[PDB]
Amino acid sequence: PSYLSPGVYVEEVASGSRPIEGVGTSVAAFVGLAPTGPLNEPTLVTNW
Amino acid sequence: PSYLSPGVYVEEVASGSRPIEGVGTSVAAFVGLAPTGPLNEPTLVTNW
Repeated sequence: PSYLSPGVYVEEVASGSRPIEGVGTSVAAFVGLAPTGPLNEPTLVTNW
Repeated sequence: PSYLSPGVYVEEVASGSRPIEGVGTSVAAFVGLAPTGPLNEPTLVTNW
């Protein structure tokens, strides 16, 4: 950092812990034909 | 030094420490056109 004037400076050192988390692997995409509904749009469903 | 008369002489030896300090590198100069104000003068601004 740059110090040019008297005073009190508070800085945070980046040294620490940065945990890495997993990802969800339970999503599937089905392509098919249906009688009625949105066309060419990847709709999201979570219950019948 | 020159010693010619009796007495007490106090001298300082230059041997010591002479620290070197840094410089501030957070100054920018903008050249442009403005509606009104001083003309051809490098004004100093530090707040809107």
